Amino acid sequence: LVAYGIAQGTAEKVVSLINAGLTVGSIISILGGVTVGLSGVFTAVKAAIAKQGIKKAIQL
Repeated sequence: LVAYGIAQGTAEKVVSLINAGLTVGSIISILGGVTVGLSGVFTAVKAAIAKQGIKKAIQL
């Protein structure tokens, strides 16, 4: 997220929502804006967690 472009502060917060298992659709819903774009990388990040750990997702 951070390395991609997503703010570091908001990243940690967003990651918490990912643990819910909800789809990217639920993510943008909370953003409340034209955030349509990161969804292309958010999907890949999900697998990253199980591949390593939520912590790693942050740097992403």
